[PDB]
Amino acid sequence: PVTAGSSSWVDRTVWESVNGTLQDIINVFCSGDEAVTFVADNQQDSDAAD
Amino acid sequence: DGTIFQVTSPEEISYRRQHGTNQPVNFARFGSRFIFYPSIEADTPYYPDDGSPLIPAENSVILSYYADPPEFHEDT
Amino acid sequence: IVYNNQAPDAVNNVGQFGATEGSIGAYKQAAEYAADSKYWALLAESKFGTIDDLIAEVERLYQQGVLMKQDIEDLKQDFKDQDARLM
Amino acid sequence: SIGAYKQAAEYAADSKYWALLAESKFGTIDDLIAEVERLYQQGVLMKQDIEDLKQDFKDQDARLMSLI
Amino acid sequence: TIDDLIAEVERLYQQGVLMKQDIEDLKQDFKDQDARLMSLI
Repeated sequence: PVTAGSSSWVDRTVWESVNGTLQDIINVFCSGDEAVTFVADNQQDSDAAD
Repeated sequence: DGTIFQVTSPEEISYRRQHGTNQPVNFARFGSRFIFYPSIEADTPYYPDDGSPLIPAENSVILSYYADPPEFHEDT
Repeated sequence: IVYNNQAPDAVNNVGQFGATEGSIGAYKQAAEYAADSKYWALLAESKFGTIDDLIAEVERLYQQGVLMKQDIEDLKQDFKDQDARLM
Repeated sequence: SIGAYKQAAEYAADSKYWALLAESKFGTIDDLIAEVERLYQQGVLMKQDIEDLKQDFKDQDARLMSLI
Repeated sequence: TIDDLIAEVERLYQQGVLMKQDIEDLKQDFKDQDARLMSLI
C-alpha cells in the first residue's frame, strides 16, 4: 500500500490457487472411510496384511 | 540520493496529514511559507557568521529558483 | 572549472518578492546585527567552554582535596587522642 | 506546524527586538558569571594554610617522637 | 544547564563555608586542649 491515494486493494489469486488443488487433495486421500490398506501377494501373508 | 520533490495544494497535503502512514514528497505555498507533508528537517547554521562549509550544510535539500536580479546602482 | 570568488557589487534595490525599497532598510539592519550577534555568540560559546571546564576542573580537585584532607584529619585526630588516653 | 508570511518589516521588528532583549540579558548573566569568578579565592587561601598547619604538626610530631 | 549546575555548586560553597568554620573552631578547641595537656605533663 504505497499511498493512501493509490487505492490499496489487493488481489489474492494465490489464496484461491493454493487451496485450489486442496478441494481435491483432501477429497481423494482423506475422503473415504479410511486412508490406506495393505495388500499381499499370497495367502501365506494375506492374514498379516489386514 | 537525488530525490525530486513535487508540488501540490494545501487541500491535498492536509489530507496526507490526516492520513499518516511519504516517499513522493510534496510541498506547497502558504503565503510566505513552504510546507512539506513529512516533517522534514533539512538544516542551515544560525545567522551565517558561518565559519563552517559543513559539507554544504550537511548536504541538505537544495533549491533551483529564478531570483530577482539587482537594480543597477552604479556606472561601473 | 569555475571559481566562486565573485561578490555582490550592486545594491539590493529591486525584487518582486520579500525585500522591497520600503523594507530593504529593515533587511539591512537585520542582516548586520544577525552577524554581529552570531559573531559574539561564537565568542560566548568559546568563553563558556573555557569557564565551564575551569569550574569543573577546580571543583574536582577541590573535591579530591577535601576527601584526602578529611581522611588524614580524622586519622591523625584518632591516633593522637587514643595515644593520649592510653598513656 | 507551518507559519504564515506577514509583512517582512514587522518580522524584522520582532527579529531585532527579541534578539536585543535576549543578547542584553545574555550580557547581564555574563557579568553574573564574572562576579562569581571573583570569589572562590578564599578556597586556595585555606588550602596552603592546610599544608602550613600540616607541616607544623609534622614538625611537632617529630619532636614528640624524638622526645619519647 | 548553567543555572542547574550553578544552583548546586553554590550550595556546596554554603555547605563548605559552614563546615570549614565548624572544623576550625573544633581545631582551635583541640589545639588549646592539646596545649594545656603539655603544660600539665
